Amino acid sequence: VHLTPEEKSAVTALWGKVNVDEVGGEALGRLLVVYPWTQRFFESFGDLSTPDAVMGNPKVKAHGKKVLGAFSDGLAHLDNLKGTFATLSELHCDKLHVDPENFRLLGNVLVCVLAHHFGKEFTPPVQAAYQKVVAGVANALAHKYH
Amino acid sequence: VHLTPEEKSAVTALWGKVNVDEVGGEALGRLLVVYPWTQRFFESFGDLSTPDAVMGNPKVKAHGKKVLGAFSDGLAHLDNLKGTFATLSELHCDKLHVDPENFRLLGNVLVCVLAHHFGKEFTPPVQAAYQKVVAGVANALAHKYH
Amino acid sequence: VLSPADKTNVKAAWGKVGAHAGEYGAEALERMFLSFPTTKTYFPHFDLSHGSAQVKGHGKKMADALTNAVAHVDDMPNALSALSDLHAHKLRVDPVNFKLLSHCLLVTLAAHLPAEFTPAVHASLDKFLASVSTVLTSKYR
Amino acid sequence: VLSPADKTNVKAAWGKVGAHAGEYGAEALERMFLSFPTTKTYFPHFDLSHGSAQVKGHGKKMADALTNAVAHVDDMPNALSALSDLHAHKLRVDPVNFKLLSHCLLVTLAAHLPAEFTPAVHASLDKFLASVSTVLTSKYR
Ligand code: HEM
Ligand code: HEM
Ligand code: HEM
Ligand code: HEM
Repeated sequence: VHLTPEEKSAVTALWGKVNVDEVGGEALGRLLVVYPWTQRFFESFGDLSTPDAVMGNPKVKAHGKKVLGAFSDGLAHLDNLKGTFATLSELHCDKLHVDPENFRLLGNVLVCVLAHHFGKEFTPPVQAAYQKVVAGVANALAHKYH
Repeated sequence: VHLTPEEKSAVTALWGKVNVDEVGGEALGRLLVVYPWTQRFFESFGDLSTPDAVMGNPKVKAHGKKVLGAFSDGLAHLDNLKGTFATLSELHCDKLHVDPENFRLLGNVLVCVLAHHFGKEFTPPVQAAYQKVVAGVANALAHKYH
Repeated sequence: VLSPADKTNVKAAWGKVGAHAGEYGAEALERMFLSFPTTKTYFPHFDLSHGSAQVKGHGKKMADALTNAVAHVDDMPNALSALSDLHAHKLRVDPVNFKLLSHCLLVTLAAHLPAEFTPAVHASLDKFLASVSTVLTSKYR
Repeated sequence: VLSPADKTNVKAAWGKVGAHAGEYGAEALERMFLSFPTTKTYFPHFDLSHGSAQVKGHGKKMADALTNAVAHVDDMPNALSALSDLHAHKLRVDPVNFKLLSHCLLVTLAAHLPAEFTPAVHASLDKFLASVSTVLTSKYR
């Protein structure tokens, strides 16, 4: 991936400040509310009928934590994003049949969550480094289609 | 890429029947008419003001021939599509700044041209093998972004 | 916005599809199912194999919805309103899938209407299908 | 279609942006230019560096177009009609680029309006921007 030292610096420092127990679920919840079709994949999660009901859902919060887990794994391995996500690719592509466009959506949603939590600290160049990251991850996660 | 022997068979046999002097320009012309914003990249080509004017443009026809040239090069190398297109990736991504979505559009347009020229012979499984090909090429051509 | 030329081309091409409309709809779906297998998950209970009565049955229903959109091209939102509710609310169909089916519908016409599928008609058909797709995804709540 | 809840949330958030609307527009553009460098080619004659007067000037003009869309949310096609002609006919802007700028506009609000950027308001803002983008790409001829 095309990450420069300065880009690597922006990402890692911000990521150190990330509340990894909540930001993951904050992002999944937002995906479910903003792009409601994605709820099709989470019919077993229980009450998804309102925004408040989605964000306050412990299964969403628990599952987003796992999602964020995978991003953090991505951040230690921008040399081999393809291999790190290969198992997750198999699962989402061959087992779940999630259209890969949704991978870019959740990445963009994450970025919105980061901006929201960090404000002025999520500068345009800081956003730039993070768009390369989520793009990178979305593309690796979609390898089983390519 | 995920091409089976039967898929390889559908593609190659049809491709042998392709009029490589015209199908390339037929596809580029259609792209220019169907997705008019792409004309932004061909302002030097002359009269692009009507559909007839676009299809009958010798520069479009000449340039599409080159485009089709690259696909045929792709068809001999589905093992290494990434490396075959690397130079074309640099050009379209770093020099031209064409959004990669347009690569999928032209691929889809090609498929429409193939259906049009071959009819009943471009069967749903024949289309299937070709969608994997154009997807493969669009993704390789977009490597310099990923 | 669909141009007067667009309405004319779409009308002309649908007129030329004639009584094959249903069979064409079935073939578009199969093309979609084969070319983009992710789309298959909305139809787990259909038999998606070649010659499926259910696919055929669905091909006609989908084709009839499109002719109804054509026949009311100036008020598609009203005409496709119930269908919009179905696709967005109940089925939760991914907006991407409308692009995949639209492409396959274009491929199908191309494969059956050699004379009608001119660059202009292709452009008009494409905008029609984008318009229909916009209406069918208008009700995401 | 934008829901009555959507109109209310968008109005509320734009009200809270207040007189920063212009500065916010400038920041969205820069975010776009940095995050998605392909978009830069529509502005070869702009200086796109940080603090560019032209970017700022453009940030206000773009922000004013959005507030005009908000103020006429029930007839955006009419309000954005001239802008639609400009973006599609003259500039030939790629429909993808509207998604990239929309995302960056969401990021900008998120970064400045901690209280206002709730999941609901985020959803409503997103549909607003998709609606505006649909109107601005309605005139591809
Ligand atoms: C960057 C994007 C994504 C990442 C990093 C990601 C990551 C993950 C992870 C780590 C798991 C847990 C797997 C396990 O327990 O071993 C998972 C499961 C799951 N994901 Fe995602 N995911 C992404 C996108 C999506 C999207 C967009 C959807 C649907 C709209 C989705 C649907 C699901 C479902 C339904 C499961 C549970 C399936 C099961 O338990 O078998 N994923 N994902
Ligand atoms: C699968 C998709 C595509 C393929 C295989 C392809 C292939 C090619 C080839 C073989 C050339 C000639 C390069 C040379 O002379 O060495 C070329 C040039 C060019 N392409 Fe494409 N292309 C694709 C998509 C696109 C799209 C979608 C656009 C714009 C909407 C575009 C814009 C251009 C332009 C403006 C040139 C001329 C640039 C120059 O001469 O420096 N290409 N492409
Ligand atoms: C031009 C685009 C489309 C049109 C005109 C259309 C039209 C229709 C019509 C007329 C029905 C029948 C309603 C009924 O029988 O009550 C239907 C049902 C359905 N549609 Fe589509 N549709 C379109 C796109 C899509 C796409 C892209 C998908 C998924 C990839 C999809 C998935 C479904 C499903 C799963 C059903 C219910 C079938 C069943 O459960 O028996 N539709 N649609
Ligand atoms: C919500 C989306 C958008 C809105 C509300 C908007 C609004 C505007 C406005 C108000 C103008 C000024 C018109 C004038 O001064 O006469 C303008 C011009 C322009 N726009 Fe946008 N626009 C949007 C999206 C885009 C996108 C996505 C791009 C390209 C990536 C773009 C490229 C341009 C360019 C190149 C100009 C002319 C600037 C110049 O030559 O000085 N616009 N737009």
